[PDB]
Amino acid sequence: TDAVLELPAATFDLPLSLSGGTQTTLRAHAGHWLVIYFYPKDSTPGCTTEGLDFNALLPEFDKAGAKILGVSRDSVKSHDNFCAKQGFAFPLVSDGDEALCRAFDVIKEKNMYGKQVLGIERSTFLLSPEGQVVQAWRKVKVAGHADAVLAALKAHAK
Ligand code: NA
Ligand code: NA
Repeated sequence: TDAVLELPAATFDLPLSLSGGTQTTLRAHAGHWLVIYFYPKDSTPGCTTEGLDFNALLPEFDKAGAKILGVSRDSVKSHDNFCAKQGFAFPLVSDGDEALCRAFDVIKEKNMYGKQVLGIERSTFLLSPEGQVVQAWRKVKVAGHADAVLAALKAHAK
């Protein structure tokens, strides 16, 4: 009833490779809020702006007990390099096989170049402490976005 998206049960048990070398799963985040933001490519202008915006708000997300995860299909090494250069203090998921992306339906198609072209669409989601996807943002406008996500989280957490 409060969910805006339904994920396959197996999604919650997928091993998610993180920057820094560990793995997590969505089920492992039970009991707290989780922000999951998908972005198309490490170390590009919009993706860097977005990451830095979430990073600046980390104390506010902490106040609410929430954790953040950024997601792209870049490698663990790429993610480590991106985190170190930018000073990110939250983890990035290396979704190399796009399993997490597909679960959240963020791989979108565009008819371009006389081809059917698939790519990550910038998207963010709020996962409740009980594992429900309760809010979504798709075709994300980076400017103002992290602020909007924080505000929505606060409104939901009540
Ligand atoms: Na970088
Ligand atoms: Na959660």
